[PDB]
Amino acid sequence: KFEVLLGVYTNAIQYVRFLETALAVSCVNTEFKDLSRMIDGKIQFRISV
Amino acid sequence: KFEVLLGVYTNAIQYVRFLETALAVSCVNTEFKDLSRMIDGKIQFRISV
Repeated sequence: KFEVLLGVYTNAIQYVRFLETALAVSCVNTEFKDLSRMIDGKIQFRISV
Repeated sequence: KFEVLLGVYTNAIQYVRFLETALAVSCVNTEFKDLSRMIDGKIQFRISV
């Protein structure tokens, strides 16, 4: 008996981008090429009550 | 190395007027009234059923 194979198939490793999904409504994005030189990001509010 | 200031924000105070809200439906206003010109003005109502 000759053992005939019928094809070597593979899983399609799909690209999944974070901006591609709709989870990126729950944040806004910003490309930062040197994030690791930041040690401490500080934001500030002022509430005139 | 740096600490980053990611901006700073404040609120805008709502300039609500008594005429801007609908409570002025309940009360008729005046052009003016400079007080202490009357202590008791004694506006008197002469109705007749």
